This record gives sequence, C-alpha cells and structure tokens, in this order.
Amino acid sequence: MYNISFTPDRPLTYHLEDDQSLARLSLVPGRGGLVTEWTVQGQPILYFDRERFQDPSLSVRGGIPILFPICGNLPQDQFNHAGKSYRLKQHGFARDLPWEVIGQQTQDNARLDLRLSHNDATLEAFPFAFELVFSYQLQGHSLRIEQRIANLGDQRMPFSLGFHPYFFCREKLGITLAIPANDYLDQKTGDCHGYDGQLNLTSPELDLAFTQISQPRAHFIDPDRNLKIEVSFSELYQTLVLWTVAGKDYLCLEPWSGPRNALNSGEQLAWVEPYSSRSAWVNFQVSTE
Repeated sequence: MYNISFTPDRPLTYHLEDDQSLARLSLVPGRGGLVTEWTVQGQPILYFDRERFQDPSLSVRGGIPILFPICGNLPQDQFNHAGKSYRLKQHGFARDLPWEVIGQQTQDNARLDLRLSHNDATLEAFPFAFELVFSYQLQGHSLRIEQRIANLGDQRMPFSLGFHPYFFCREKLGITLAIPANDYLDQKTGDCHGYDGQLNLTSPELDLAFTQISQPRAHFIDPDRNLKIEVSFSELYQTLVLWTVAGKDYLCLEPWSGPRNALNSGEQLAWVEPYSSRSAWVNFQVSTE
C-alpha cells in the first residue's frame, strides 16, 4: 500500500491569554501584524476565514487587518506627490507585509510589541521613511492596540491609518447599533443617506462610511449571544466604517483616521513631521449584557 498525505502550511503564530478572564488571542506577525482570532470564555469574538487564510495570496477575511498608509482605494490607484506619481493598492501595504516582534510583557496584561519599517519596495509606492510600532495588549475582556506612527525621514508625511475588525455575528436581525452620526456614505453607490440609529444588517451588503461622528466610540449589542462589542478610539480616528454581507457571519465596525481618497482630497488626512512621530490607540471591549 502506497499512501501520501500532507500537513498544510501554518505561519509563526503568537498566542496571548489571561487564564483569569479565560481570554486567548492569536496574532500572526508575518502576515501584517494581524490579530486573527480572539476568544473570551471560549466564545469567538472575532470572525476568521481559516481556509481562505491558507492561500497566502488571498486577502485576509476576518481578524483585524491594518490599513496604512491609506484606507480604501484611490482613483486610478494613485496619488501625486511633489510632481511625481505613486501607485497604492486598496488599504495600503501594511496588511501585506511581515512585522517583527520587538517586545513582550506579561505583568499588567498579555502584551506583544510589533514593528513595521519602510523599505525600498515601500518607498516606491509611498516615498516616506515611516516606522510603525504597535502594541497589542490583552486583558480581561478587552483588546487594546497602541500605535506610534513615526516619520524617520526629512519631510512631512501624510497618511491614513485604520483597523478593520471582523466581529463575529450570526443573528444580524437582533443586532442593536450605536453609531454616533446622523448620516453615512454607501461607498458602493457613493450616495449619502440619513441615519436614524438603526439599520437592516440582514441586507445583501452594507458598506457604510460615517465620516461625521460625535463620539470617540461606538458599539453594537447582539442578544442572541447576549453581549455587546464596543469600539473606542483616540482622536486620530474621525471616521467609522461598517462592512457586512449576506451569508458571511461578521460585522465590521471600523475606526479610520480618514475616509477613502484622503491622501488626495486632504479630508481628515494626517501628518507626521520629519524625524518625529505621533501615537494613537483603539480599544475593543466585550460585555455580557
């Protein structure tokens, strides 16, 4: 008898936990400093397409992808800077590159520190000597990520930074929303719409961009699972995006420093002075309401 079998590929994965809160998280740094899965008391708070994550060429669907130096795409997939023209794919390249672990702490929480540095390939699509160090801290029932966006070059650096969390969500109908806006932008069509404080998340596809928010936070409550997921953030984030599609069980409540095409329009665009850096943070709190 002749047999042949094989174990698939599996990237270097870090595991974080608080055996007290029964919280465990999986972060795989070589794939964009990406948080893939997160569980509290064994229940999946994040959605993650494992099979898809197997073809290293497919975009990640689930977890918490990082958007830098832009969120969304650009017209013609480009932007001009100082006469010259540059090409950037949707959501930048941070999501597509490996990060290095430059730190670890286990006293006040489970803390993993990752670094993403510019390089020749990166400078070819974004001419700025950037350096990012993100800190992922896991405690009790929450996940906090702290960012330091640095410009190690000689001229101002414009940029956009975003987190694209895929929160687990099966029974969408019972979902209670709480987005601090009065209007949103259906990025699909490009038409605006009034927001009353609720919406049909059961619709075939919802791709809303709330670029006018009145609170440094937002959340949603799912009775079926009897718990709420709240997103809070530092002032670098001025836009809230909501992604969801019929079938796939996830609801994205994403904090963006700026909307699509901000690198070109200047809307909520951000800068980092030469040989300087700025910091920010995003927080994720789960509650058993």
